[PDB]
Amino acid sequence: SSTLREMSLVLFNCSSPKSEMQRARSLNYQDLVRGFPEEIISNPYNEMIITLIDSDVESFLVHKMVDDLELQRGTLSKVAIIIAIMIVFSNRVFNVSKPLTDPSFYPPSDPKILRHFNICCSTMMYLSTALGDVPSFARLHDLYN
Amino acid sequence: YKIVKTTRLVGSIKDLSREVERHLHRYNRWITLEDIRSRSSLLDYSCL
Repeated sequence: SSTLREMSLVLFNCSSPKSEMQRARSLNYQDLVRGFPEEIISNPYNEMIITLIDSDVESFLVHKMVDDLELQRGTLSKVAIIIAIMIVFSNRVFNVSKPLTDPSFYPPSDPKILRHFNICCSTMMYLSTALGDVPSFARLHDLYN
Repeated sequence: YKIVKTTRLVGSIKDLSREVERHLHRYNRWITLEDIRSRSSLLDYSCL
Protein backbone atom coordinates (compact mmCIF):
# COMPACT_ATOMS: atom_id res chain seq x y z
CA SER A 1 0.00 0.00 0.00
CA SER A 2 2.85 2.45 0.62
CA THR A 3 4.16 2.24 -2.94
CA LEU A 4 0.53 2.41 -4.04
CA ARG A 5 0.20 5.73 -2.20
CA GLU A 6 3.34 7.08 -3.84
CA MET A 7 1.98 5.94 -7.20
CA SER A 8 -1.33 7.68 -6.52
CA LEU A 9 0.83 10.72 -5.81
CA VAL A 10 2.56 10.54 -9.20
CA LEU A 11 0.87 8.72 -12.08
CA PHE A 12 0.36 11.55 -14.64
CA ASN A 13 -3.44 10.97 -14.62
CA CYS A 14 -4.49 12.44 -11.27
CA SER A 15 -1.92 15.22 -11.62
CA SER A 16 -2.86 18.77 -12.44
CA PRO A 17 -3.80 19.98 -15.91
CA LYS A 18 -1.27 22.70 -15.15
CA SER A 19 1.41 20.02 -15.07
CA GLU A 20 0.15 18.36 -18.24
CA MET A 21 0.04 21.69 -20.08
CA GLN A 22 3.56 22.51 -18.93
CA ARG A 23 4.78 19.14 -20.23
CA ALA A 24 3.15 19.63 -23.61
CA ARG A 25 4.63 23.12 -23.84
CA SER A 26 7.99 21.78 -22.66
CA LEU A 27 8.77 19.16 -25.27
CA ASN A 28 10.00 20.35 -28.67
CA TYR A 29 9.76 19.29 -32.31
CA GLN A 30 13.43 18.89 -33.20
CA ASP A 31 14.07 16.47 -30.34
CA LEU A 32 11.36 14.21 -31.78
CA VAL A 33 11.96 14.53 -35.54
CA ARG A 34 15.75 14.55 -35.68
CA GLY A 35 17.51 11.38 -36.79
CA PHE A 36 14.60 10.19 -38.84
CA PRO A 37 14.65 11.05 -42.56
CA GLU A 38 12.30 13.39 -44.41
CA GLU A 39 10.26 10.44 -45.72
CA ILE A 40 8.24 9.10 -42.79
CA ILE A 41 6.68 12.56 -42.37
CA SER A 42 3.50 12.24 -44.39
CA ASN A 43 2.61 15.41 -46.25
CA PRO A 44 0.31 17.12 -43.71
CA TYR A 45 -1.36 19.14 -46.45
CA ASN A 46 -2.57 16.06 -48.32
CA GLU A 47 -4.05 14.60 -45.14
CA MET A 48 -5.68 17.94 -44.36
CA ILE A 49 -7.42 18.20 -47.72
CA ILE A 50 -8.38 14.53 -47.51
CA THR A 51 -10.09 14.84 -44.14
CA LEU A 52 -11.82 18.03 -45.24
CA ILE A 53 -13.21 16.56 -48.45
CA ASP A 54 -14.21 13.58 -46.32
CA SER A 55 -16.27 16.12 -44.35
CA ASP A 56 -18.08 17.23 -47.54
CA VAL A 57 -16.44 20.63 -48.04
CA GLU A 58 -15.94 22.42 -51.34
CA SER A 59 -12.84 21.04 -53.02
CA PHE A 60 -11.91 24.35 -54.66
CA LEU A 61 -12.21 26.27 -51.40
CA VAL A 62 -10.28 23.81 -49.23
CA HIS A 63 -7.57 23.43 -51.88
CA LYS A 64 -7.11 27.21 -52.01
CA MET A 65 -7.06 27.27 -48.21
CA VAL A 66 -4.37 24.61 -47.93
CA ASP A 67 -2.29 26.20 -50.68
CA ASP A 68 -2.34 29.54 -48.87
CA LEU A 69 -1.43 27.70 -45.68
CA GLU A 70 1.55 26.08 -47.38
CA LEU A 71 2.74 29.27 -49.04
CA GLN A 72 2.45 31.60 -46.08
CA ARG A 73 5.35 32.41 -43.74
CA GLY A 74 4.92 32.99 -40.02
CA THR A 75 3.61 30.80 -37.23
CA LEU A 76 1.02 33.44 -36.31
CA SER A 77 -0.63 33.71 -39.72
CA LYS A 78 -0.56 29.93 -40.08
CA VAL A 79 -2.52 29.30 -36.88
CA ALA A 80 -4.88 32.13 -37.81
CA ILE A 81 -5.53 30.40 -41.13
CA ILE A 82 -6.10 27.21 -39.14
CA ILE A 83 -8.82 28.93 -37.13
CA ALA A 84 -10.22 30.12 -40.45
CA ILE A 85 -10.44 26.49 -41.55
CA MET A 86 -12.23 25.81 -38.28
CA ILE A 87 -14.85 28.52 -38.70
CA VAL A 88 -15.49 27.81 -42.38
CA PHE A 89 -15.88 24.12 -41.54
CA SER A 90 -18.33 24.85 -38.72
CA ASN A 91 -20.21 27.20 -41.07
CA ARG A 92 -20.41 24.84 -44.04
CA VAL A 93 -21.96 22.40 -41.60
CA PHE A 94 -24.31 24.01 -39.08
CA ASN A 95 -25.14 26.81 -41.50
CA VAL A 96 -25.46 29.92 -39.33
CA SER A 97 -25.46 32.91 -41.66
CA LYS A 98 -27.89 31.18 -44.01
CA PRO A 99 -31.36 32.59 -43.12
CA LEU A 100 -32.74 29.02 -43.45
CA THR A 101 -35.92 30.11 -45.21
CA ASP A 102 -37.40 26.60 -44.82
CA PRO A 103 -38.93 25.32 -41.54
CA SER A 104 -37.45 21.83 -41.77
CA PHE A 105 -34.13 21.47 -39.94
CA TYR A 106 -32.37 18.24 -40.92
CA PRO A 107 -29.33 17.93 -38.62
CA PRO A 108 -26.45 15.67 -39.63
CA SER A 109 -25.54 12.20 -38.41
CA ASP A 110 -23.87 11.57 -35.07
CA PRO A 111 -20.57 10.56 -36.78
CA LYS A 112 -20.33 13.97 -38.43
CA ILE A 113 -21.18 15.61 -35.12
CA LEU A 114 -18.38 13.72 -33.38
CA ARG A 115 -15.94 14.64 -36.14
CA HIS A 116 -16.93 18.29 -35.79
CA PHE A 117 -16.67 18.31 -32.00
CA ASN A 118 -13.32 16.54 -31.98
CA ILE A 119 -11.70 18.84 -34.53
CA CYS A 120 -13.04 21.96 -32.81
CA CYS A 121 -12.02 21.01 -29.29
CA SER A 122 -8.61 19.76 -30.41
CA THR A 123 -7.82 22.97 -32.30
CA MET A 124 -8.95 25.08 -29.36
CA MET A 125 -7.00 22.97 -26.85
CA TYR A 126 -3.81 23.30 -28.87
CA LEU A 127 -4.40 27.05 -29.07
CA SER A 128 -4.96 27.38 -25.32
CA THR A 129 -1.77 25.39 -24.78
CA ALA A 130 0.14 27.73 -27.08
CA LEU A 131 -1.26 30.61 -25.00
CA GLY A 132 -1.16 28.81 -21.66
CA ASP A 133 -4.68 29.16 -20.21
CA VAL A 134 -5.29 26.61 -17.45
CA PRO A 135 -9.03 27.21 -16.81
CA SER A 136 -9.84 26.87 -20.51
CA PHE A 137 -7.71 23.73 -20.58
CA ALA A 138 -9.61 22.34 -17.60
CA ARG A 139 -12.94 23.16 -19.23
CA LEU A 140 -11.91 21.38 -22.43
CA HIS A 141 -10.72 18.37 -20.45
CA ASP A 142 -14.16 18.43 -18.84
CA LEU A 143 -15.86 18.51 -22.24
CA TYR A 144 -13.87 15.50 -23.42
CA ASN A 145 -14.44 13.49 -20.25
CA TYR B 1 1.86 20.59 -35.34
CA LYS B 2 3.70 19.31 -38.40
CA ILE B 3 2.46 22.49 -40.09
CA VAL B 4 3.44 24.84 -37.25
CA LYS B 5 6.66 23.37 -35.86
CA THR B 6 6.66 25.54 -32.74
CA THR B 7 4.52 25.24 -29.63
CA ARG B 8 4.67 27.76 -26.74
CA LEU B 9 3.78 30.43 -29.28
CA VAL B 10 3.83 34.10 -28.30
CA GLY B 11 2.26 37.24 -29.70
CA SER B 12 -0.60 39.66 -29.32
CA ILE B 13 -4.07 38.14 -29.11
CA LYS B 14 -5.31 41.27 -30.89
CA ASP B 15 -3.19 40.45 -33.93
CA LEU B 16 -4.71 36.96 -34.10
CA SER B 17 -8.20 38.46 -34.03
CA ARG B 18 -7.51 40.98 -36.78
CA GLU B 19 -5.71 38.42 -38.94
CA VAL B 20 -8.55 35.91 -38.63
CA GLU B 21 -11.03 38.68 -39.47
CA ARG B 22 -9.05 39.61 -42.59
CA HIS B 23 -8.68 36.02 -43.78
CA LEU B 24 -12.40 35.52 -43.17
CA HIS B 25 -13.35 38.57 -45.24
CA ARG B 26 -11.19 36.98 -47.93
CA TYR B 27 -12.45 33.40 -47.86
CA ASN B 28 -16.10 33.27 -46.77
CA ARG B 29 -17.18 36.89 -47.47
CA TRP B 30 -20.30 36.49 -45.28
CA ILE B 31 -19.59 35.78 -41.61
CA THR B 32 -17.80 37.82 -38.96
CA LEU B 33 -17.05 37.31 -35.27
CA GLU B 34 -19.99 39.26 -33.85
CA ASP B 35 -22.24 36.78 -35.65
CA ILE B 36 -20.28 34.08 -33.78
CA ARG B 37 -19.92 35.17 -30.16
CA SER B 38 -22.56 33.57 -27.92
CA ARG B 39 -24.11 31.99 -31.03
CA SER B 40 -21.80 29.06 -31.87
CA SER B 41 -19.72 28.75 -28.68
CA LEU B 42 -16.47 28.26 -30.59
CA LEU B 43 -14.47 31.24 -29.31
CA ASP B 44 -16.04 31.26 -25.84
CA TYR B 45 -12.79 30.12 -24.15
CA SER B 46 -9.96 32.13 -25.68
CA CYS B 47 -10.02 35.94 -25.73
CA LEU B 48 -10.67 36.09 -29.49
